[PDB]
Amino acid sequence: DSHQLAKALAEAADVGAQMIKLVGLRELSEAERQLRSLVVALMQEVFTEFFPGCVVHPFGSSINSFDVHGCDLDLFLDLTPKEEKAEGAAMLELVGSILRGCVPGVYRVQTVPSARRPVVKFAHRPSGLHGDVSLSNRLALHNSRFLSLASELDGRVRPLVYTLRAWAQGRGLSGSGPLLSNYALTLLVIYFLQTRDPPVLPTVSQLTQKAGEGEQVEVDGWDCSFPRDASRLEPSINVEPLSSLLAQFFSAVSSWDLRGSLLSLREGQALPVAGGLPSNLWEGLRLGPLNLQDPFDLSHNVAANVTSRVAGRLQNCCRAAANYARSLQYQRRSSRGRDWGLLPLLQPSSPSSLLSATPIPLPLAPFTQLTAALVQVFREALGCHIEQSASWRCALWHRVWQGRRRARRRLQQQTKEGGWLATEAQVTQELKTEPLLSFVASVSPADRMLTVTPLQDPQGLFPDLHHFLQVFLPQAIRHLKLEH
Ligand SMILES: O=c1ccn([C@@H]2O[C@H](COP(=O)(O)OP(=O)(O)OP(=O)(O)O)[C@@H](O)[C@H]2O)c(=O)[nH]1
Ligand SMILES: [Cl-]
Ligand SMILES: [Mg+2]
Repeated sequence: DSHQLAKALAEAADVGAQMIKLVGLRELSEAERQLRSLVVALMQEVFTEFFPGCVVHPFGSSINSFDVHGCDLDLFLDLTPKEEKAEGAAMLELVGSILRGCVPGVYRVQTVPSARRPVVKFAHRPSGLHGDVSLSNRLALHNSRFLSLASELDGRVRPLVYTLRAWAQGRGLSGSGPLLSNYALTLLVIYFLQTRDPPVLPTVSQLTQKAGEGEQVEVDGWDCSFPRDASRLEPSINVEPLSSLLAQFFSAVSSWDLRGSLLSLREGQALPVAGGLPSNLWEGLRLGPLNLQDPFDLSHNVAANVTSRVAGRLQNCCRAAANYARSLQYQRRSSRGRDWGLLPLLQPSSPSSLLSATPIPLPLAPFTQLTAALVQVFREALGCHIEQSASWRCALWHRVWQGRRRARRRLQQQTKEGGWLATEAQVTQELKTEPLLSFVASVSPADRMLTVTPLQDPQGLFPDLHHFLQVFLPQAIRHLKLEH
C-alpha cells in the first residue's frame, strides 16, 4: 500500500485504466467479504437468541459496491413525543448491552442516541472489524441498494466514485467531521453524472416512475421504489471517457453555486434555495454551505454537516484539480517512472496548498463594501503593494506579519515618554526591490470568504503570513463594521 499502488497506477496505460485499476486495488477481497459475512452471522445468531425472528441486514459500503479496504461494517437490526424518543433510546441500550456482554469478540461498544440516526458503535476483535448497529434506519437498506444499482447502470460510475473518493480523502475533504461523508461524496458524484448533457445516470424520479409491480415500497413516509434489475433500463447515450468525466467533475463542482442550490438527485437538478421554495415543502431540511438532497428522504440534507470552510476548500481543491486536469501530465502517460495522471491527484496535499485551499471566514458585509474594506486593510495597516468574484495581487518586502508586539510596545513607550486601519498602519511602518513575499487574495460572491494563495515565496514564510491573516483580517473587518 502507498507504494504498490503508486507503481501500479504508474504502470497502466491511460488515466481511465488507472481509475479502473484503482477500483481493482481498493475493493474488498473475497477473504475480507468472507470475514464480514462470518461476523454478520455471529451478530445474527446472538440477536436471534435475544430477538426471536429478527433479521440482521448488512448495509452501506459493504453491500453498496463502493467498498474499500478497512471500511466500516454497518448493520440494520429488523425486529408520545418524548415518550417514543425515549422508548427508542431504551431499546438502543438493550442492543448495546447485548453487544457489550453477549456476542463474543466485540469489545468497543458505544451507544449514540444523540446522533441524527441513533446507532450503537461496535468493534469485533478477532476479525479486526468495526461498525454501526442501527435499530431503525430502513432507508439505508434501500439507498445502499440504490448505490449498487447506480454502479450497475453504467460502468464508469464505480471508477469515478473510487477515484474521487480517494482524491477527496487526500485533499482533506471527506471524513467523520465537518467534512463530507463518503455517502454524500458518492451522492455528489452521482448527481454530477445525472446533470451531464447527455445524462450518464437517470434521475431517481425516473427510476421511481419506471419501478415495477411489487417493487413499490415506502419507508418512513418516503417513496423508495426503483427497479431491482438494471436489465429493464435502457443504457446511457453519453459517450464521454473516464478522464473527461473526471475533469468535468472538478470543473463543474468548482463552478457551482452551492449556497443558492439544493442539489436534487430526485429531479437531477439544482433547486434554488432562495427563498424558501425547497424549505416550504419537506420540513426538517437543513440548509447551509453545501446542500445535497438524499434520493429518498427529501427532508435530509446529507451535506448539512459541512461548514463553510469545508465547502470553500472543496471548490478550491476542485478548481486546482481542474487546472491539473487540463495539463499534459494528466492526460498523457510518462515515458519512464514519472508521476502522471491520477498520481498527483492521489498524492498528499502540499502544506502551502493545504493551507491556501481552505478559505478564511469573514464578518458579514455587502460584497462591494467587504472588498473595499479588505483592499484598505491590505493597502494600509499592512505594507502591501496591491493591484487588480474579486481578486487582488499583493506584494510585501517585509516581515510585517511578525514583530508587531515589540513594535507596538516601543510605540506606546514613545507615547509614554511622549479606532483602526491607519493606527495599525503605524505598527506596520515601524517594523522597518525584490518582493519578500507575494500572494493573491480572492473573494467569492456567496458566501463571502477570502482565499489567500502564494505566488513568490523564496523563504517559505507564506504559511506564517496566512495564519496571521487568519487572525488579523476578521479583526480588521470587524472594526471597520463598527466605524459606521
Ligand atoms: O447521511 C447519511 C449518511 C449515511 N447513510 C447510510 O449509512 C451508510 C454509511 O455511509 P458512510 O458515510 O459511513 O460511508 P460508507 O459506509 O458507504 O463507507 P465507509 O464510511 O464505511 O468507508 C450509507 O451507505 C448510507 O446508506 C445515510 O442513509 N444517510
Ligand atoms: Cl456543470
Ligand atoms: Mg461507513
